[PDB]
Amino acid sequence: SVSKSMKAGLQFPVGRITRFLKKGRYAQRLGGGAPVYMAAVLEYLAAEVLELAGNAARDNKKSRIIPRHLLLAIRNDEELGKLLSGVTIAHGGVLPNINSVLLP
Amino acid sequence: SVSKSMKAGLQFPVGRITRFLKKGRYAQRLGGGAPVYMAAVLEYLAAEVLELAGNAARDNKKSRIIPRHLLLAIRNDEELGKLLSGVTIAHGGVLPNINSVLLP
Amino acid sequence: LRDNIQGITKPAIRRLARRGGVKRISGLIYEETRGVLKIFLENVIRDAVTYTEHARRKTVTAMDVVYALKRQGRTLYGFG
Amino acid sequence: LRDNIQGITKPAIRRLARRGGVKRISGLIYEETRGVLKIFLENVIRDAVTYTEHARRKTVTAMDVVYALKRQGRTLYGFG
Amino acid sequence: KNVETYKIYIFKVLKQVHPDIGISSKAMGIMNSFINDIFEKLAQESSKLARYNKKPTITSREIQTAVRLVLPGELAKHAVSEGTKAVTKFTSS
Amino acid sequence: KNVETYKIYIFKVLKQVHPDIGISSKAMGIMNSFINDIFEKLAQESSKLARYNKKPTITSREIQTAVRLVLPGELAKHAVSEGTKAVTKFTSS
Amino acid sequence: PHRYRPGTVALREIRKYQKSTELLIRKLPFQRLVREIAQDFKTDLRFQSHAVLALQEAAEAYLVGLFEDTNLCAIHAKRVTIMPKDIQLARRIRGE
Amino acid sequence: PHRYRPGTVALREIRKYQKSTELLIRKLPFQRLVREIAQDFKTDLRFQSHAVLALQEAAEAYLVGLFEDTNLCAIHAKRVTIMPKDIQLARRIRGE
DNA sequence: TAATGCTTGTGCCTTTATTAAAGAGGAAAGTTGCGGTGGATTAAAGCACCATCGTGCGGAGAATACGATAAGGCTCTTGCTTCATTTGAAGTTATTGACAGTTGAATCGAGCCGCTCAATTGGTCAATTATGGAGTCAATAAAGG
DNA sequence: CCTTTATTGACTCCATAATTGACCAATTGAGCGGCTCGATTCAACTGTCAATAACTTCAAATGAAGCAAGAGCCTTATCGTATTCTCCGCACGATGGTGCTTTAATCCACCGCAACTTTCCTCTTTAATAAAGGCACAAGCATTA
Repeated sequence: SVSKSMKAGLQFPVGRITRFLKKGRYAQRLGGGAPVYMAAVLEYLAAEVLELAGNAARDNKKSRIIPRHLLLAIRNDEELGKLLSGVTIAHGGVLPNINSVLLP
Repeated sequence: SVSKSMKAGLQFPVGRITRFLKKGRYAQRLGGGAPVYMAAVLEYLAAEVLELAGNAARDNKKSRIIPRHLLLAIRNDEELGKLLSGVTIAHGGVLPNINSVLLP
Repeated sequence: LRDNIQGITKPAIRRLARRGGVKRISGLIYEETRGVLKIFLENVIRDAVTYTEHARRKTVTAMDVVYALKRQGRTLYGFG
Repeated sequence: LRDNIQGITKPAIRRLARRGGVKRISGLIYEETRGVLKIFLENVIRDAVTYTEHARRKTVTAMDVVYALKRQGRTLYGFG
Repeated sequence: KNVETYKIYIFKVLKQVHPDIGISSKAMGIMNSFINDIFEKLAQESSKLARYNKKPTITSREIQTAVRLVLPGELAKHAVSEGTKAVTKFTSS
Repeated sequence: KNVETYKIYIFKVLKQVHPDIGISSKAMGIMNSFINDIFEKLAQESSKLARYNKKPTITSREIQTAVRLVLPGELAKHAVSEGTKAVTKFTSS
Repeated sequence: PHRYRPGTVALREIRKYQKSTELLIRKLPFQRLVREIAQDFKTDLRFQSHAVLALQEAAEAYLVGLFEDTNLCAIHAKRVTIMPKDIQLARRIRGE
Repeated sequence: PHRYRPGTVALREIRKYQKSTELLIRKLPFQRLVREIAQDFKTDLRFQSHAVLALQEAAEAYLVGLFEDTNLCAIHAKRVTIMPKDIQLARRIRGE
């Protein structure tokens, strides 16, 4: 028995995502490669966000990712900020910015 | 054979709305009164919008409702304007408003 | 419960403005900011309570608040 | 096709501003208004074309434009 | 292919409200699109409500809660009153 | 009752990207919520695409079009490239 | 000769164009613009005429709403002349 | 005596509170406010603690974003002091 | 510039608690086989979108005279900031009790599924009436005196 | 206020096209029966939320005093506006051509269903080290001279 994630070369649960897609009743039938495609996309997005968050944590001289680092990674990236513009991160704070007029 | 719409005292197609609800696969099963509630709500909303639009048409000395009258009815009502705030009416124009600063 | 809107003190509003990048604050802001805040809560809590009323429950859960926020384009992570 | 953005003439932008309640218009508005407009179209047409590409069609229908607009919170009645 | 619209029923409703006022074809299409959009909104909200509570069926209660969530204020109150009236009339018959 | 979360797989992904960096519980919950939200967005867009084209099944093409609609720009390009690679790897085996 | 003061014919045009429901952009230049923009996403695209009409109406509605917001921003700064900075502020607050 | 000129400690507070991630509103007064507001929708309601925490974080995020928009509006009118009209304009452009 | 208060950044001890590691089980994923329903292929009608041509006329482009609006400078006066003192209310800890959410079972109600069919609704064609095009007049308002 | 002039709305006559009415079929809603599931009620367990009390000490309230920022006023110069002439390409009408969209038949292929296995992922328990708390401390900055 070779798991579908190992067959597709992924770390994400292709089988669990298949179960979630079937349970959600998004369509009458589900294609063979739709869960594989979804798992690949989710894995890529998680990898991107975690790469940016780990870089932010390293820049702060910390070895652990906290919600602040996730928010910094999200807000400092153009495309992730576009994707998650209307999203509030708990315990994330805000991006440090002060208008030029307010400076002395 | 007594039609379900007549049984519920409605003008809207309870049966067609039942078929639309079943075709959309919004849930595995559909209750008996859910299409009736659907038809009643849709009928009430249509009646409200048509009342306001007909009043607008009468105020303009017209005997026919055009998209302009629909837009006037929608934008002159608080509840309908809130419900359809992010909606564009084709051939509807805008509500006539000029800021008091611009007047002489 | 009454007058609890005054529990949102002037220093709290000033701190929220500082986190928002505000340098100087007018005197009448603290009143306006209160009313605005109240409106926001009334838009969310209502929806939340609606969910609580549908599940035949008497206790408002974090799921109800999260769904009520998502209904208004204010998705909130960390409480899911 | 080139330079077609210049086909959105200054009188057309002026009429659109008049419908918006604008009494006086700066000289450089007509340029900015063009660029803004372009961005808007690029956000819609793209999405529309995407739908046209999924249905394996080569002709963009009014349904594609309506769906692309609804995807962005710009629901449009009258073409459904 | 026969295209299915509400243009019949809406007209009926109009003749109940304004007997002497007609409606144009463009306004007819706009009203049909409005009815379709509201139907889709309420149905999707009912589906979300059923999914959140692990319920397989959509009842009139799901529709009522969806109406409360979607329609604002007095609109929601009057719509709930109309739907309850219709369901009571349908059941009593 | 056992609760389904991605907290396992996300951690694996982290150990593939930053082997020496851990993640907190709050950050893990935020990441899990992010994955769930993106999953729901993509699945709903795929359902809408299938319904618009009168197609009863969701294939990898529907998922690809949903990814193009939902993710912006280079994010969508790279996600499509990874999904196509994964589907090819899955089919070839 | 009879000369109207500045801002009078402007107010008359505001009243005239807020009452009409017609399209304000010429159809053929807008059609050419839409085809130009779409040619960068997929070559050899055909456009159904109602698709271009829907695009034009959506774009005109967007621009009219943006100009209402721009006028509000201009009046905020104690002005009557809308400026590019007003459009920029309106689009920034709108989330664009 | 040593006194800072006005706007210096304000800038320091801006830098300090933009770096922290803590909640800025006191928890108990906000809990009382939420209970007060909910008592008008359904009497005898119980609140799970995490529900009130989620409400507080959402409200604080909303107010911080609103204050950013208000600061932009204040800068637009050649000012540094935010005024109620700035909040009103920001909420108007935002669609509220 | 420069001396000096001053707040914030930096280095180290402590602990702790928040995350890393491990186990039993049980819930869920992989496998196998069948068969039917859905996707892919091909051909054809017809229709619908692109390109052409003509024209003629209303709208766009450019120049002109100009007034009035935006921008800069000045002044002032009041409204908001910074700081110090007093207090009073939020925060934390430990405890109680009772309400309400969750899980488990029976069961009676209710909605899915098949098939018939007939009653309602949509495509197609004729038509009249509300509305537009155009001309003319009466009321309204703006601009100079 | 007055008087002249430009603009717009009402009023009517004629065209016109656009909505209303009527008919044939088509297709789908209503009915009826059988059956399995689900949601309603009941009950117990159990999680946790509201309330209590106490103490503390840190943040909120209030006032003084100071200063600098917003607002009003004045001046200017330049730049958007109203008007006119001219020009030019948009739009409407008619027509050809073709390609591409929809429909229907056909075949194959692939995915749902059902049951068995087996394995991996999730509560529960234990550990350990990254980081906050606290103390000491250096330094970049602001402030007045």
